[PDB]
This record gives sequence, structure tokens and C-alpha cells, in this order.
Amino acid sequence: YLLLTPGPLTTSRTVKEAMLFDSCTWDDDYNIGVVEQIRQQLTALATASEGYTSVLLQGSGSYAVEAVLGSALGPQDKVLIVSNGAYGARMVEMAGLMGIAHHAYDCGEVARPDVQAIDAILNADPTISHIAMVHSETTTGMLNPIDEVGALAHRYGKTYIVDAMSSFGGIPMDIAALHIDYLISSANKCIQGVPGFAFVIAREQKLAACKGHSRSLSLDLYAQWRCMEDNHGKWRFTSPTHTVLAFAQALKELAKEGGVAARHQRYQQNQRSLVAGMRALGFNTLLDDELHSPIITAFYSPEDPQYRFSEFYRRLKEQGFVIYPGKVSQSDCFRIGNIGEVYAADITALLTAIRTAMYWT
Amino acid sequence: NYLLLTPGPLTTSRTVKEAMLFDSCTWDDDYNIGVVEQIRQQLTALATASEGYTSVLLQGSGSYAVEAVLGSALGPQDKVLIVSNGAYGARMVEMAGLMGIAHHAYDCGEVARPDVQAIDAILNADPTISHIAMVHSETTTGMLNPIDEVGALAHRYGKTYIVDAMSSFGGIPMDIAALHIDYLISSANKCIQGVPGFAFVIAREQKLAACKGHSRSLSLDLYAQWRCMEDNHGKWRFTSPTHTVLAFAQALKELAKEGGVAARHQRYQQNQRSLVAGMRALGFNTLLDDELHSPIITAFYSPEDPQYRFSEFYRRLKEQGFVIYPGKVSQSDCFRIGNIGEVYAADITALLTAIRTAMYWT
Repeated sequence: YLLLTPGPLTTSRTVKEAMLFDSCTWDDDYNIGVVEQIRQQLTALATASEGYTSVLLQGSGSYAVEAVLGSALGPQDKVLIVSNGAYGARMVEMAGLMGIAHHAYDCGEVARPDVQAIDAILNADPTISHIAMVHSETTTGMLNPIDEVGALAHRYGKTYIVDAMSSFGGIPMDIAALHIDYLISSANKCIQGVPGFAFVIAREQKLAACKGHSRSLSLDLYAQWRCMEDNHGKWRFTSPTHTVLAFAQALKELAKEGGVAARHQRYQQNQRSLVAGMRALGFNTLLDDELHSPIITAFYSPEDPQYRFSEFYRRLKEQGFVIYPGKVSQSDCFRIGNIGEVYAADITALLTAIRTAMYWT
Repeated sequence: NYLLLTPGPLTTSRTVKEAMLFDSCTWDDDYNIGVVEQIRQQLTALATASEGYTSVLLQGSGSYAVEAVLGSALGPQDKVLIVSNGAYGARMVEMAGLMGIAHHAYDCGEVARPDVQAIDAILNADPTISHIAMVHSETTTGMLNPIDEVGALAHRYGKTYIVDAMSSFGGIPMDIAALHIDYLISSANKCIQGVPGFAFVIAREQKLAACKGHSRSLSLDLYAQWRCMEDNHGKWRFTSPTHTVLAFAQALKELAKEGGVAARHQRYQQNQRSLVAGMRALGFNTLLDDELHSPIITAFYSPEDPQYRFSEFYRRLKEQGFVIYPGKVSQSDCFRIGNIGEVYAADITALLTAIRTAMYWT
């Protein structure tokens, strides 16, 4: 099965083979030989500038998002949270649960954030000390203007947090130039590794002032970072070593492909071809080509009264392709990712399977 | 060529690792029902033969699960008695402090078995206590605590009982219902011999059922995590370490093939006893007396020879194919040697030979 999902996805066989080893968490072979190498490569991958550092955290991407919210903000801080999808909404949900001061700016799932509106909010409330926004809303496949909001964060001197879970590694970006202080991302999406942990690449000057902020020991990003910094990459608690080995290999394959610039080109091409082919088959995209993220695409569900995603999905799977359900509140859609082990030939084979699975036609 | 004589991550079978060589779709039944539900069902049966219990899996290390229990199993007016006789008992106190959770810490030291009478007295004088938490196998020193007696105490006083069995579950027989344990926390990469990536809690449903809204953490909300698995056929709220989950399923299959906990336990304590005897024959002394030993890991006093360095001892052993572990005892310089994972009788023999060879200060 080819997983046309937003991740966990179809990893390369070499990435999987790298998991076939048992590592000792106290040994330098692992901490220096693997962990420190991953940290250094992540920072370099995020920016050419100095002053940044990486921290890895056990769990899913949401854990890292929660860790940043509870670690990057002090008891007198307040974060402006842009919400235009499930992941933006989850940050608002986390803030409310954790009792973190905030202001939610919701603009709809199919609406690009209004930068001027964000500018006004920041102007009317200087109490806002942080700005948080999702870069790639995997929910609808939309891409938010992290650059413009970043310029806004720099103008007002705010700490900028970006959830780049489904974009880092697949879309060119230099977080320093974007004025991003905390870049959050996944091990199993654009980088193409397997699930197990997430990471945050942060402006050291900012992170270094977060001691005591977290009320969670497990999710204390500062303590986690300090331990890696003082003990050659060592993780405070048990780390998913096998998945970490897989990540090191995924990073190497990313470098081999030609870096983010090359991977981005492949993803864009895959999508361009997929979309053209789907439209040729009568499907319609939820969003206009301008708002598209290059890792996934949302399509309106067929209007035929006989169409059922459950059946469409099963028939595609029977042919070896696994698509994804759509979770857009205002519209009935389904999604098709194009990252991971997906190349030109795969898109073509996918389209043939789609035509074949269109049982309602 | 390395054998990991550590508390975990440890040396797993080749088959447990090869079971990871598959990608899973987190939204498909093949994974959620075909693997997750299977695991949940097996974990509950492994912990007890009675009804009323359920399993919840959580992404992260074992400490995440411990924290999830502390933040999800307790209500607003609740208070937990935390017995501490090692780093893992101490971590629960540390967590309770950070989270602002009312608690009563009972610290009896890292080399002393907790006093059950003392715990009784505490329960008598501090009626606000509603929960009791204790580590079963204290990996800090290899100490094995009396979870049975404390459970009887908890039952007598009608208190909710939490047990951190991270390094015991799967390697030491136990029926949680009979031990009066309401929340059993354990690891996927220790006695069950799986791979790190997630941890789990086997709890009495009736107790967990009343924890809605307790957690201030979305990621660590045990109740929510459970309701999702319960309502959507093992589905994890957020992305799960699928590969490590497939490995755990294989680990469970191999546990059964060995003969279950009874058989694994037999292997483990025999390894441990042979190790202690051999090490003592080589001039080493155990930190604890036999009576307090657990069958999973043992702490030895570091030799006094001025030239001795754990770094060198460790490297020369590793060079021979054996990786041991450092000791972190507050009032004593020790080193540890675990005997779990893919460790068998012949391995202990080989290790002892390696030790002699590595004793460069003699």
C-alpha cells in the first residue's frame, strides 16, 4: 500500500532498515554519534544564521506544540493564536486547558488569515507578547502567510511561534529571516521519518530564558534542552532510539535528494500532476491553486448520491493506494497527500486506480 | 556485537525489530483493530484474570504515563501519598510539586524497604489522603517494594492505589485486581522486551471512568485518550509510534511463546541470582542484601581501588560485547548490571568472564 496521507506515510526501505539496531541511551555512540548529529543538521536545515538550537521531544507533534505553549511562555505572557483549521484550534484548546493567557483570531477554514486584522489586534493590545500560527494547515491543505505575520512579530517585538509540522523539510524557509523564535515540526512528514518524537528548533536567546516556565516535567522544553546541551545530546528520559535512528537516515536521504529545495520541487510536481489528473476525472479542489500547500490536497466529495468515501477508500486500497478522509466542517471532502515515497509513476498509477474505483460513474 | 545489560532500552530479538518494518495508516482498522485493540486486550489479560479493567496506551516515555496518571486520576480535593525510596519515587514527588498536586511524601531512603507500619500511621494521621503511589521495582538500586502489603493497606483505608511497575510488569507475576491496584503503569521496552515509543496504564475502569476533565494537559489526558480508543476501536487521538507498536505486538507474541510471565520471571531471577553469586566470587559486593533484591537489575559497590574508573571498566566490558550501566545512588558509589531483555544463562557466564578480563586494576 502506498500511503497518500499527510504522515505517517510510506517510508523508504532504507529508512526502515536503519531501525534494526538496539542503542544504549547512556552511550556516546547514540548521544553524540546520532542525537547531536540530528540536532546540528536540523538547525542548519532551518537557517544559515547563528543563534539557533534544536530540542527533541518524545511523543507526537502535539506534545511539542503543548510543550512550547507551556515552556516558551511565562506567567505574565499572552499569545495571539491564529486559528483557521483543526491545528490552530487545538492550540486554542491547549491554551484554555492550561490556563494560558491568549487571544484567538479565527478566520475560517477556507479563509487566508487577514494580516491587516492581525496588525490591528497587535496594535490595540500591547499585552500580547507571543504570536502563534500554523504554517501548513493539513486540515484543508492551506498555506498561511508566516512571512507577513513574521514581519509583524518583528515590527512589534513579539516572540513568534510557528507550527510547521507539515511544511518544514518540504517548503524552503529560513526561520531567522522569517523572525521565527520557535519552529515546531514532525519527524514523520516532509522529512519522511517515522513517528516517535517531534522537535523544536528555537532561537537560543529566547529558549535560554524559559527555566521554570513549564508546570509539566515531561513537557518542559527548557529542561529537555538544557540536558541535551550539558550532556552531549542526552535525553532526560528514555527516547525512542529506533525511531531516532530512522530519523538520522531520513535526514541523510533528504540531503541526498538535494535538500528542501529539491524535495519541494518533487512535492509540487507530484501535486501539480495529481490535481490536473483528478480534474480530468471530474473532481474539484476545495481551494484555489493559490492557497495550496505542496504536501496534500483536499477535493470535494462527489455529489452522486451513490458516492461513499468508505467504499471509494476500500476500492482504492484494494488497488494498493490509501487516501485520507477529509475533516472540513463546512464542506464534505476527502484528501490525497503526495509526500513520502511518492514519485511521478506513483501519481500516474494512482489516477488509473482512481478511475477504476469510481464505481458510481 | 553488544548485549545490553541495562534497565532498558535493552537487547531485543531480531524478530521484534523486524516487526517494525511496516508502515501503518493511523486511520485504518488494520492498525487500530488489528493491532491496537489486540494489544489492549492482551495487556489487560496479562495483568489480571478479573473483569473491570481496561488498557490505555500513551505516546512518550514511561514518565509521561506516570505524569498522565498523576494529572488525570486525581480530583480537586484529592491528595496522594507518595512513597519515595529511589529516583523514580522521587520523580513522582517532583512531578506532584510542579503540578501543584496535594501530596504527602514518605521518603525512607534509597537503600531501605518502605515501612508498612509507618505508612499505616501516615494514613491514620493524614485523613485527607485519597491516593497512594509506589514504585514496584526501584531500578535505582534493584530494590523490590512490597506492593502486596501496601495494596492491602490501600484497600483497608479505601484509597486509590497507583503502582509504577515500569520495570516489573511482564517479568514478575502479579494480578493487579488481587493487589488492589487501580492504576498499573508500565513500559513497552523493559520486561515485555518491546521497543521504546509509548507506555501504558492498566486501570480499573470504574476509577478511570470518573476522571473526565481532571487533566490540565491535552497531550497527557488519560481519560480522553481512553475514551477515544474505547469509542473508535483503539484509535489514538494523535499520531502514534505505529512501528514501535507493531514491535510491541511481536514482543507480546514472544512473551507467550516463552511461557508467559511465569517463565520469563524464572529466567530473570535465575539470571540475577547467578550474576550476584558470580560477581561476589569476583570480589564485588552488592549494595543491597539478597532479601531486598528484584530479579531485574542489581547495584554493586564500585571498587575502592584509586585507579578504578567506571568509564574504563565500562569501555573494556563493551569492547568484549557487554554494556553495563552506571549507578546513581545518592549515598553510595555504585554501578549497575541489569539482566533483562534477551539475556540468558550462557550470557551471564560469558559476562563474568568478561568482567575478570576487564578488572584492569587487579
